[PDB]
Amino acid sequence: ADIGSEFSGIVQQQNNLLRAIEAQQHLLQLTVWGIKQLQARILAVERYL
Amino acid sequence: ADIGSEFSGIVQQQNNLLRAIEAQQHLLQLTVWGIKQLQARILAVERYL
Amino acid sequence: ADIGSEFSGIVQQQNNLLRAIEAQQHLLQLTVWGIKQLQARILAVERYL
Amino acid sequence: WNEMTWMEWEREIENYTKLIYKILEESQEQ
Amino acid sequence: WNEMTWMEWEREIENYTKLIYKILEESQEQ
Amino acid sequence: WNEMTWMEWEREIENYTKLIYKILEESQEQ
Repeated sequence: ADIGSEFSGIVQQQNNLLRAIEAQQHLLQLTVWGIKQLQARILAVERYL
Repeated sequence: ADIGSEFSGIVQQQNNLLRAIEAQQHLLQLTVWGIKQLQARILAVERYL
Repeated sequence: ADIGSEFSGIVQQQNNLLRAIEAQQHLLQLTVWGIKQLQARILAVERYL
Repeated sequence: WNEMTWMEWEREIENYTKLIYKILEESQEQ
Repeated sequence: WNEMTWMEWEREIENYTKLIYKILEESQEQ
Repeated sequence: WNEMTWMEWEREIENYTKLIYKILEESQEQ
């Protein structure tokens, strides 16, 4: 009824929030990869010099 | 009543969580910019050498 | 009862989502540190050259 | 070719950002 | 001057981090 | 030794990522 509708709106929104957190975690992981790549390259430079 | 108060506490908290996710996305975007900037600069170095 | 159980499931899930956001913020902070470190090092290189 | 792979990286970033914007768009209508 | 802009970048980081801490503070009292 | 500290950094990343995976695992069963 309307109480069921209220619960279902809330749970649907919880799933949305969870999905956003999950996609953001993939983004965070992509930034960590990119940082490690750059750190490795800066070292190779630093050692050449 | 108290059921309404319970729902309103929960929805208010959902809005907070959403707002945190939104600000964190801006932070993620700032880190992606910073990584791209550094990648471009490391390349210019790498090509000089 | 079952309404209480429904509320408790939802609040428990809100706490989970909050905890994920909190850990992700620490990750974001670690990436910002790493970017600043790399930016400082790339500058030292850039100035040597 | 890290170039082809940094291009991969960028496309992955772009895809996840597009998905997050989509989810955020659906979350405002709730 | 990327210096002025990396300074912008830092201030943006600082502002969004301050906002996130504020939101997290409000989310503990719920 | 930034080496020892980048190693610290990595371990911190690994620990927070492990915690986030754990929390996400608990959040699917809800």
